[PDB]
Amino acid sequence: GHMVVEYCVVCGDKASGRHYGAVSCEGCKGFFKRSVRKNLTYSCRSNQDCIINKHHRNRCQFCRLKKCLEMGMKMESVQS
Amino acid sequence: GHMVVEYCVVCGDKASGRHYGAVSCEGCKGFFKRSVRKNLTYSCRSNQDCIINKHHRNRCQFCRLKKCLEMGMKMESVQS
Ligand SMILES: [Zn+2]
Ligand SMILES: [Zn+2]
Ligand SMILES: [Zn+2]
Ligand SMILES: [Zn+2]
Repeated sequence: GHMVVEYCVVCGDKASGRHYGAVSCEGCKGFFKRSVRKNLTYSCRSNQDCIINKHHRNRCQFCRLKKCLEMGMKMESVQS
Repeated sequence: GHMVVEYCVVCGDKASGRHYGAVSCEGCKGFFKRSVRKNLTYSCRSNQDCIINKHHRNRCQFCRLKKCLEMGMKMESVQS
């Protein structure tokens, strides 16, 4: 038999569960909820190609939100 | 000024346009059309709570069709 050990699709921290249609950590869930609810717009200081990992997840909020969307987190699942 | 860069509401792939009342990729448009036209019924092997992302979009057809409907894709907009 086997355990499936899920990693956050956005940053690679261990996930806490399924949040808005993506397997994610609490930090990325909270970041996504806040970005969607508050209609936050961000800009990447570089080439919109930043690395997102658990080290400094929030160094580039633009690229972190992009990765949420590319990894299938659903803005429309955030109740408002 | 800014660009709005739409993601498929069902899987998070880049959308190709508005199809049957939802911003969706070609794969999810085709899946929805076929599901509605052919009156396809599916069953989820798990707890009707599967993740839908671009990685293995069709791993759970039940959950993919549910997400199409939850995200506002309209069966009634599929011509017969
Ligand atoms: Zn994370
Ligand atoms: Zn960036
Ligand atoms: Zn799609
Ligand atoms: Zn399923």
